[PDB]
Amino acid sequence: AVQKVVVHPLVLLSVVDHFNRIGKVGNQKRVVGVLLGSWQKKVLDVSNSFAVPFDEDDKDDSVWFLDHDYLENMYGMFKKVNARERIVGWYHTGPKLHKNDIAINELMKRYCPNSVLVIIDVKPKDLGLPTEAYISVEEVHDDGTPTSKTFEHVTSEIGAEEAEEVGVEHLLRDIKDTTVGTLSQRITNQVHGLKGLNSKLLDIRSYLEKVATGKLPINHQIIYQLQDVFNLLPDVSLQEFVKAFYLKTNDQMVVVYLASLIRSVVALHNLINNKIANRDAEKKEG
Amino acid sequence: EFLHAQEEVKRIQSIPLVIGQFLEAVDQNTAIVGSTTGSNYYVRILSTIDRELLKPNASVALHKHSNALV
Amino acid sequence: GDLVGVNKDSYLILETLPTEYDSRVKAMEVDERPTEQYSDIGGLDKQIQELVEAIVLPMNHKEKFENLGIQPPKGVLMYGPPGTGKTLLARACAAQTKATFLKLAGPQLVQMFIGDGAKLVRDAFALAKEKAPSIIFIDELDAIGT
Amino acid sequence: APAVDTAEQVYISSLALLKMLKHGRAGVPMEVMGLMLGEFVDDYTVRVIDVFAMPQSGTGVSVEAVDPVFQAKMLDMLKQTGRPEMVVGWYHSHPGFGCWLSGVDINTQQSFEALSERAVAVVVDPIQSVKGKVVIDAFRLINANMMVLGHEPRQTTSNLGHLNKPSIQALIHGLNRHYYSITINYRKNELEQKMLLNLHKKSWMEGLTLQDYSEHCKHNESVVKEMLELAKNYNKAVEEEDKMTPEQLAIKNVGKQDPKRHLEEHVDVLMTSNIVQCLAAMLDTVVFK
Amino acid sequence: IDINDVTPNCRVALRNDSYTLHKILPNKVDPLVSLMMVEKVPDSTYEMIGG
Ligand SMILES: Nc1ncnc2c1ncn2[C@@H]1O[C@H](COP(=O)(O)OP(=O)(O)OP(=O)(O)O)[C@@H](O)[C@H]1O
Ligand SMILES: [Mg+2]
Ligand SMILES: [Zn+2]
Repeated sequence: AVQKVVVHPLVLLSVVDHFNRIGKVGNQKRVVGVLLGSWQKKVLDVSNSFAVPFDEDDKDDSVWFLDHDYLENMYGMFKKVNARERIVGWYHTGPKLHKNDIAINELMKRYCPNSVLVIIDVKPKDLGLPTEAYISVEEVHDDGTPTSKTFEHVTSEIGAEEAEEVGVEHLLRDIKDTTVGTLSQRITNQVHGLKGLNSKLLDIRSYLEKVATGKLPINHQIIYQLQDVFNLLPDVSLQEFVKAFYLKTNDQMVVVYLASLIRSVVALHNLINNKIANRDAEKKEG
Repeated sequence: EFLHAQEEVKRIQSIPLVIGQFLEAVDQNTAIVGSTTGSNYYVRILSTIDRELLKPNASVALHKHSNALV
Repeated sequence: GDLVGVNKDSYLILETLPTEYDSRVKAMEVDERPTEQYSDIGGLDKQIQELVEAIVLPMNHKEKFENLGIQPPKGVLMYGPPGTGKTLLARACAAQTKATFLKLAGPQLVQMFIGDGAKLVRDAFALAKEKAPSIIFIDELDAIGT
Repeated sequence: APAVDTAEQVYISSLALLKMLKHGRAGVPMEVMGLMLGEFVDDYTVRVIDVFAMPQSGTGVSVEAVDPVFQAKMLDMLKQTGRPEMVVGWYHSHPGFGCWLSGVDINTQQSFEALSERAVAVVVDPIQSVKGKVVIDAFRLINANMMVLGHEPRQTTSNLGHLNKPSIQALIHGLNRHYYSITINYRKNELEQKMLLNLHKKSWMEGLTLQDYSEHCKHNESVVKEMLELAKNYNKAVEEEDKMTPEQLAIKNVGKQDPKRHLEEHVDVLMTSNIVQCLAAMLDTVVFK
Repeated sequence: IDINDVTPNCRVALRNDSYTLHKILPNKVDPLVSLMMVEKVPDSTYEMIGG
């Protein structure tokens, strides 16, 4: 198991390039490539990637071609350029997995047994996290259900090593937000959080509707986990907490009040100092 | 810009940083610190730094490449 | 202790560099012991016989030395007022006892080139191990004996 | 007589800069090099889209380092994926040395220029370009036979002094005397900035987490204590109000001290931390049951 | 800089790369022979010295 697949900025900026390379002329769906990177305790580091000629057909959803020699030869070159990278998985920008993913993943299992596919939604630019990392597991589904290939999910997180970090920071250099936050940006951080929590809760509702209307299979698992989240709610109405909330809300207001007063006396002092300044210069003009 | 400006200045005190001794002072925002490397360098003084902690033996830190009192 | 060849930038060991005991070290193997035959060193007899007990004899008839248990002292310091001829009987045990006699006078083992005399030392014993029964003679040990 | 107008730009794609910086820091103690893939869109613009590292070799950064077998094959394989670009130049790092070309580098540049009169050569110091600044100057050999005419042979234009001024740490290693710099401009476009913005982007969960109250109360108590001592000076600093040329008093006591700078500066921190924390507290009380 | 100000034993500062003189700088007094200069006048006044 891979606890995390940290996708470095360079990969998602080559995939974007890879999507543009083709889609610009050969209008096509997902662009497939290989993902190189160094291993860690359990967190797979994605540090680079390259494209692999990939052609598919909407018919039979298994007439594809992921070149072997191009994949083999490319990596033959890259291990020369840098030797800390081993093939570790593949990437496709088609937002929704295909029926061809399992079979192709079996191929990339021929180059790295613990192969993780990272879906980069190059086209969308939205709430965030444009990478979704998947593994391959074949289990008996403990709870008495057919076996199958399936793609298990692995937590994805986007990070940066020092070198790319310097390039990225300059690369934006026109839309970066101040790190301090300030009251303006902190609040926007919350209207943003509220929008997400609603958005995540709405994806949950649609699925629950789907299972409710039958259109989807009752997982029987992860379904009650959502029931776990439904019991972990706070129940604020409790009196003993209601008292304890006013105390801390009151504990803070007396600091914003002291903060407010200091900013006021300073304000008046600054007007009195200024009223003297222009007045004194007023008389001194004569 | 001001917040970026302060952040950019705050970036100057990033690590790594060579260590040198505050030999003397020439004037406001400048110094005659002498690096641990073995050579004494006429460097600049970061404003945020306090001119009251620059005692004339102070083991101050100098920017690694630009070699300025930071 | 191995002296390897490494990349000037990366500092990765590239290739082990052969020692060959340099050339100086083998030069200190002078084979022209001037023949200070004990007929040539006089008056220092009990001194002469004593070193033949701790050298020559220990090196030559070692089989009996092994059975007796009497470990033969590997070293013998030659102290005494200058002009006594310490470098002389040393040759006497050097010449009239055969051996290789790698004389490594201490004064020579002062080289401003960092890590040279020390290399000359470890090698000297290293050059010493290669050859057959010999004597590593260091005169004027004060030069490094300080 | 053709001339590289100073307006001429070497466009560096958002991909190339990260990849060129990555290669440089990859072998930072030594010097790395690779060919840059781009198009000579016209005289006044040399566009570089992708770069591919030419494997580090003992020669260093020289013509010999350019392995013809590696380059011919790599180009051939990048043509299938949809990048039929032409070799537009070469880049090599300079572990901290600066953005200049040495004698040996010049000989390389003259070789590349042999195949096309506009093969731009760049640098990329992975040790200096350690913060928001990226030290990457582009360079094209100024053929020595043009000493009769004007060096940097530019013409009608006005962006010569813009975006840079001749850097001193380079003017000494031969500039406007054998190598001239070409303005470097990055072709970042949307759909690429957005994907890079995710580098430090937080998430939905962030902004609703309430901090922790144990260290929040300690922090609130800590800052209020520190601001208190700063009020004591504010009283002494004001209640002094010494009038011996007060305008000079306000300028002989400037050390980033009591009056205001260590004053409400803390008020903003103290009041911003509480307001955000409180608003998060009340939002959670509404959203979560 | 007027060369007339560059007397022998000055402590001019030279630029980082081209080694050009660009300031005269304060004169060098050994780090130990400079702590010997009273910067803080003591607080013993004549009126405390009797007899
Ligand atoms: N027993 C001896 N018989 C004959 N000559 C001797 C005797 N002892 C010393 N000499 C002579 O004394 C001179 C000094 O030589 P040598 O270096 O051996 O003296 P030394 O006492 O060892 O000197 P130092 O102790 O200062 O190194 C030589 O001419 C040597 O032959
Ligand atoms: Mg002697
Ligand atoms: Zn170079």
